[PDB]
Amino acid sequence: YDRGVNTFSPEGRLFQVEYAIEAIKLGSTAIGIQTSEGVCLAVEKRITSPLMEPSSIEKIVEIDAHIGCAMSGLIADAKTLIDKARVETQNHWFTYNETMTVESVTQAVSNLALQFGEEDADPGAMSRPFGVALLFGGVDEKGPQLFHMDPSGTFVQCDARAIGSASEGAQSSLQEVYHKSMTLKEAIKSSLIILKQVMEEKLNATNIELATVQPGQNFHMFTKEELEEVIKDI
Amino acid sequence: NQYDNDVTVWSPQGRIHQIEYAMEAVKQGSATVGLKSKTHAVLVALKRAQSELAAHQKKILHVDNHIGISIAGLTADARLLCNFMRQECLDSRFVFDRPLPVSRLVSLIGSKTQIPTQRYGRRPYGVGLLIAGYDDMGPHIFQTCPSANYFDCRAMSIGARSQSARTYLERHMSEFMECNLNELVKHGLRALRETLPAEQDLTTKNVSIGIVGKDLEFTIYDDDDVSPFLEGLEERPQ
Amino acid sequence: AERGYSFSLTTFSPSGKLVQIEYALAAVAGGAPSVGIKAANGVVLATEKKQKSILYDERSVHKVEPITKHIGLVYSGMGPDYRVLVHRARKLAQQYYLVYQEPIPTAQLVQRVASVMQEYTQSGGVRPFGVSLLICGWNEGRPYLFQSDPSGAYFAWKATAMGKNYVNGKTFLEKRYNEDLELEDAIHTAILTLKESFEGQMTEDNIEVGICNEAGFRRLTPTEVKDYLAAIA
Amino acid sequence: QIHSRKMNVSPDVNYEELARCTDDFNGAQCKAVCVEAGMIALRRGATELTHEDYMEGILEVQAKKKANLQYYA
Amino acid sequence: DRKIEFSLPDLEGRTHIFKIHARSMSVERDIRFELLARLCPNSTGAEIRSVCTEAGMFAIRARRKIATEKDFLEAVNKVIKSYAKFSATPRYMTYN
Amino acid sequence: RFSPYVFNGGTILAIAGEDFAIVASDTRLSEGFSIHTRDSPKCYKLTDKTVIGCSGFHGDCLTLTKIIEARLKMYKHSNNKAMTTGAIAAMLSTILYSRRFFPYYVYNIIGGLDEEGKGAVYSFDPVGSYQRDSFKAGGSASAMLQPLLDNQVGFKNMQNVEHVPLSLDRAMRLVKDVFISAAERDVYTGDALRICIVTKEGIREETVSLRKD
Amino acid sequence: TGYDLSASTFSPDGRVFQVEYAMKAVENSSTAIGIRCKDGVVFGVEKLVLSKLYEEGSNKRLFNVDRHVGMAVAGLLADARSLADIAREEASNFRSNFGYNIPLKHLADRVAMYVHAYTLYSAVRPFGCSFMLGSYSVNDGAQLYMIDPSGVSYGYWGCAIGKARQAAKTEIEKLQMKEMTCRDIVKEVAKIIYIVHDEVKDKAFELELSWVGELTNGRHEIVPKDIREEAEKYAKESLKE
Amino acid sequence: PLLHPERFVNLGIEPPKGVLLFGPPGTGKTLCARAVANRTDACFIRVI
Amino acid sequence: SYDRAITVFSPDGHLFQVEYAQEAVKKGSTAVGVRGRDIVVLGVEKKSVAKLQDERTVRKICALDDNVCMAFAGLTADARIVINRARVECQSHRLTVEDPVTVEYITRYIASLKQRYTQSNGRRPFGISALIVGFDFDGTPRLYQTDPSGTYHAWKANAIGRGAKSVREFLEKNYTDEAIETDDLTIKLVIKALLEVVQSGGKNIELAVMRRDQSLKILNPEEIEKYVAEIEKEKEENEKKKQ
Ligand SMILES: Nc1ncnc2c1ncn2[C@@H]1O[C@H](COP(=O)(O)OP(=O)(O)OP(=O)(O)O)[C@@H](O)[C@H]1O
Ligand SMILES: [Mg+2]
Repeated sequence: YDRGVNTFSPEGRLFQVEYAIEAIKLGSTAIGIQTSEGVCLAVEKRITSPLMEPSSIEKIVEIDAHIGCAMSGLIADAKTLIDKARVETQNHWFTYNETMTVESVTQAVSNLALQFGEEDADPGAMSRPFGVALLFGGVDEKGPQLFHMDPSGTFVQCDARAIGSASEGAQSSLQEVYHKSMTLKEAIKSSLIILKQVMEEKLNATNIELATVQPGQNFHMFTKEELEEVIKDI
Repeated sequence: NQYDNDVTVWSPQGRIHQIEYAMEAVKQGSATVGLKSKTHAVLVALKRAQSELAAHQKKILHVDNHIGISIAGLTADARLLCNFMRQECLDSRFVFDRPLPVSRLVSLIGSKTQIPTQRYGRRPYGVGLLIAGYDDMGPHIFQTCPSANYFDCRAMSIGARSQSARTYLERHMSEFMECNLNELVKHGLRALRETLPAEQDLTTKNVSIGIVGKDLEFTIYDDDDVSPFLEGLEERPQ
Repeated sequence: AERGYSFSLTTFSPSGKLVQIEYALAAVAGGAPSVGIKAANGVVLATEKKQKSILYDERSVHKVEPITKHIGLVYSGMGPDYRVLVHRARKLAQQYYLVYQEPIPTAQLVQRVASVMQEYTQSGGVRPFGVSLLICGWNEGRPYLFQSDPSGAYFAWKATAMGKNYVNGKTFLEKRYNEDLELEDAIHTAILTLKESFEGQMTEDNIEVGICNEAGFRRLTPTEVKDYLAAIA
Repeated sequence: QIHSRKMNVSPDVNYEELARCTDDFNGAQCKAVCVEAGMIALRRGATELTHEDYMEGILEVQAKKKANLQYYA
Repeated sequence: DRKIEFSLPDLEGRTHIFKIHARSMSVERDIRFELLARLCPNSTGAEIRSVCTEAGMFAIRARRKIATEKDFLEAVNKVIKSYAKFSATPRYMTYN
Repeated sequence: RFSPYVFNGGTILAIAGEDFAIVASDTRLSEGFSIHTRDSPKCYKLTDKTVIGCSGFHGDCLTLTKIIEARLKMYKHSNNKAMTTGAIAAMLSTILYSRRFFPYYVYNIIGGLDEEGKGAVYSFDPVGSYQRDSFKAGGSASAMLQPLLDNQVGFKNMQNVEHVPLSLDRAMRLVKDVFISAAERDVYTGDALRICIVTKEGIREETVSLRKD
Repeated sequence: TGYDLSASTFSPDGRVFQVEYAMKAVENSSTAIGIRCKDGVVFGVEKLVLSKLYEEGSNKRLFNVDRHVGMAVAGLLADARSLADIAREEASNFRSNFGYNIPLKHLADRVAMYVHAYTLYSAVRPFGCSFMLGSYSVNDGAQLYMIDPSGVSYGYWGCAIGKARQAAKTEIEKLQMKEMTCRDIVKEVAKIIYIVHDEVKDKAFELELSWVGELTNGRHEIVPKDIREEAEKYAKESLKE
Repeated sequence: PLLHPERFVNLGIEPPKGVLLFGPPGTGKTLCARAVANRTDACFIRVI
Repeated sequence: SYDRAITVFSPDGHLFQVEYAQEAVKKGSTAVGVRGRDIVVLGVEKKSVAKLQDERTVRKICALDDNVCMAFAGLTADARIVINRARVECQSHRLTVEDPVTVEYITRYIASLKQRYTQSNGRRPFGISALIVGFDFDGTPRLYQTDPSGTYHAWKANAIGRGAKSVREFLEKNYTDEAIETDDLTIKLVIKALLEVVQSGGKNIELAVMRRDQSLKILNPEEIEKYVAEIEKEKEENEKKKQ
């Protein structure tokens, strides 16, 4: 029993896209909190052995010196998106000469989200939707903003989102602990408390990545040393 | 059940299933109303949020300085058809030095969404539009479907629980021609307030108004530009 | 309009067979009987002509075509697929003749015609050809008789049959073929081995014969065949 | 309107609208609607059918899978 | 008149179903049943019946008298990953 | 045989104050020795605080205006704001450079208020390079006008003088003079004169009369 | 079984089923009649109003395919507007290369031949759309052709398309028409429409009419408002009586 | 409707007869019926 | 041509083609890789020789570059197509950037070549997994492992292909810093790990070492039999801790 890649469900939405959403629930957990002080992105690495280097895993990547990102789902499919984001942000800097608004980058990445097409395209187009949800957090002229972008091309601004295999559980614990008046040090500590319940192994300095993006700084990933200091407090 | 896997197959009954379905993608979308006068056309859209910590997705997309649209369906498809219209109205400024008149714009959307309902393995665009424009024939509304039809309306509504609005709009279709600008938007809101559950109401964080007139290039109102229209609004009692 | 399919319809089965070629060989075995007999100074290609009323004009079509001044074909199987291969052969011969200014050798022509038929068992959205060609030719002092199959293979024979009852005819030929025949039997003996599979009365307009000696290939005029049909010549 | 008469319905109901709301329905499905409206008024705890019950019956007797991702408007 | 769909349970369901089947066997103090439900993708109720059996088995195979947190993560690995190679749910789910 | 350019004169000029940006050009559009028309401003308002001045081959002014005036809208839909002057200047450079092997033939003087709220002027060549300046003249009388601004606005080769900033009153009356003095000696300057003042309150346009000879 | 999934599949019967179905999508549309007289052609569409919300006389089914060639359609309306552009495009390439308004005998054979190319492959779907081309010239008289999904064109003196195809062909057979001036036909058309329409199966209707003949000097317009009213008054009177 | 048939006739309706259970294998279509099978306490006749 | 969609999403949220290509790896041969401090040893189990084949054409340890070698386990056919494109890449990079490739970078390109093949029309996934091994421009050792999905992690030690779940269970307990302190202890760690999943002794383990700034040496069969004698000698001098 086979159908196209572009079939509508009699229900009312695209078979593949409804499926690619399920591929997210297999992925790691990411939590992004938007503040007035900056954005923080926390994502658990989920190492599978003790023989793996807990460092060649990259689930937070710089897009530019003011737009972070966190991937959950099939991290292999992000490779194509991330590289389109960069070359987007750079081209916008090479023409208009000025940084790019965070919203515009996420829009330009979402235009690929629906782009598969078994035929009537190039011998190079995608065949299947991307298997990955993103958390672009950056700081531009509107202050900090954090966007969530799923494989449906629908992006939307959030004050605090969680994705992955603890989207249901974490999202409910963000609603109780979030409020407009935070600082960045309260958030990084708030998220790692939520991220410590929904992990499966103990929270080390080798089991998360933190990053922040602040008005008076760049995108700045916390190293293994600086992490020891905020897990001491918890 | 075998006539549902392509736009390419007809059904013994004389329909096409893949085109019927696509239109269910529209009834999943968020209610939206459009009515006109003889000097203004208005798009009132009920945005929606998928969480408590989250903003609402934009229903009204600015096209040109005399054309708005209100989507309802896959958003990825709505920005694929919006870039094509933005491109059609920059083709007209650049060649004829005039605004593209709306009737001839909706006829291009019609030629471009027709195509992939007749080629193999391509799909219809899963999005319905309401097109509020004003040119040298006064105001217009145009409803577009994924089937590729379209209509000139005097006041249309699409999306979810839109039928409740269509009746409100069909009882008051006589009064619309004589409204001032602020009186019209009241109708649109009162029609859009019949599409909600009975338990909640129109706030400033999930309503979007779009006005285009004879002397007023198409604008959009959000948050606290919407307050001068909810304030003054009748109470809807049950 | 269209693009065209891209995926081969000839596919391997669990056996290790290419079922499509196996079937296209069964079409071959429905076709009109054809015999071939290499002599020792000529080749004879004779064939049971098709007709089923008296309305057909038995001189408007030919099952024995000339490919070059020194080549010939008959076939066994689907008649439309034969006009396609006769026409790709005549062009192959003309590219060869345009580059070397020399008539294409008969070993060559069969080896290329075969590679066209091989292309249709591994191309997108086609079925194999439904014919077996029997290619005679006389170059370099010798005669030649080949036979290409819808598979694409080809085998040199000293005499063979194809089409309907080609197992009875290969046996009949196995005995009656003793090398060093004159060109004129291969005709006689050929016509005989059409008769071992033909029901009715043979006439000058009911079979078609073509010879192929040093002087070049030529279809035999109706008069000419009527004489060999003394069943004594 | 033929299968409602058996039961108590408010004067709220607007059959003109419901008919336009349904589509591709048979006499067997329209029949089922009224059945389902009354079943939603039985759960809610009232004794009258309002226009809102019929609206939820149509959603019920209309084939429709549990699509809880219908949040891409 | 009424068609009831039995879709695969969600996270919240799974957590519920682990309790319905495991409560009956002896388990160490602290089993995150909510973590065995994050750790299940789209699972049948009957996949979760099977998990609990095997958590019991490893406890029996090794001669201990109590299933631990490890025993589930291990038996949840065995019964889902391996056996998911030949599951119904993938294919049988479109006819649904 | 066929020559794809002709030189249609026109003189453009621009002064960047400290909260205001002048952009002023004659209107005479001439070809060869005839005077085609006497009015045809060389000044096109782009945003609310950005004027651009094209001068040179008038077939390319029209194209290069409609191209910028489009990639100006296009930008606004994707970013939901208007472009700054600092951006248009960069963008225009790429456009110009896009045709590096059959170039535009347009001298461009952009003048507007960048973000801080200060006068900014950008000067382009034909093939697309630009620096930021405090005043540039271009076009035909570019060699007439450039030394009277170096002196009055630049104070170059002077000593024992004030350096009090440039007054919105001393500018306009400065412009009106240098153009009356280029209309005597240059034959492509005359007829009228659009002065565009660009303050933070919009864009006014003042029309002055030159000699029609 | 599997003889309907493709336009490229004959059935054992002997007939392509995908074209059969297309033609049945026409039969489930409102009715359009054409009737050619001796100095013009008049068109008549039975456009249903499905709500009071659609603007009056808008989203027509009467195209201009060229400056002297009407096109009145029935069937799935999206594919209709697609043909109306292929036809405009042909009747422009013909004026370009041959320099004179295209003759309707030819414009028909070219638009049928384009519909036909869509019933051959599996990669496309046959059009769900029958339609009539009318035309007037002073060197050829009135001509009225009708195309269908198959890709067949046939000269006609009258015809109809749509859900009342049967009832309307009667009314035109019981009508002399090789002798009536244009002006007299329009009254007949209105009267025929009113008869063939059911208000017990549909709500109400708007009556669309088109000249193209000696009156207008070989152009094709829509009938002026005043003459349209006169044809509606004379049509209510023949239903009274 | 079998434990309290009075409340459906007082309202004036008639509850619906049949019920289709469908789902991927092993999701409690039978379990949910093994369930109603005993608690119902009314004649129960299942055919395979 | 042949624009079809080979890899589409399951309804369960997988990709069945990239999960089936995972099985074409498991039907491969074991290969391990441990990294020392001055030496990186990857061994492939089974030469596959039948006393008739050459040992020069059955090799499963090729060399992309000079500091970069790669062992694989899957379909020998596909692996040769990747390895080729990798060797091209390794020279295209010397042209445009003066330095030699680092070991991360030639991996990210092998992985990104395998990811594009599971999301393009017409193509089935590459059915190989890989250990990319090498030394950077700083003498640092590196060990990367890819798979059909087109993901890649570094490791300290690792095994792919057949019987790799067992060999990973032996390297958890045996990889310490009491081992791999010398060049002789790191080679003996690899051999001692393949001897757990080879059923014919040591005369069936081809084993290649790379040493700091020198090039890839494949250890001839004589040296490997010497090292297998030191292993078996050491399991009879563990009888001094059982008495
Ligand atoms: N929601 C649930 N709660 C508890 N157990 C469940 C649930 N769903 C399934 N199960 C378990 O699955 C087992 C089998 O389920 P059941 O046989 O009812 O599925 P089914 O829909 O009948 O499948 P089949 O089509 O194979 O008959 C039950 O014995 C039960 O333990
Ligand atoms: Mg069952």
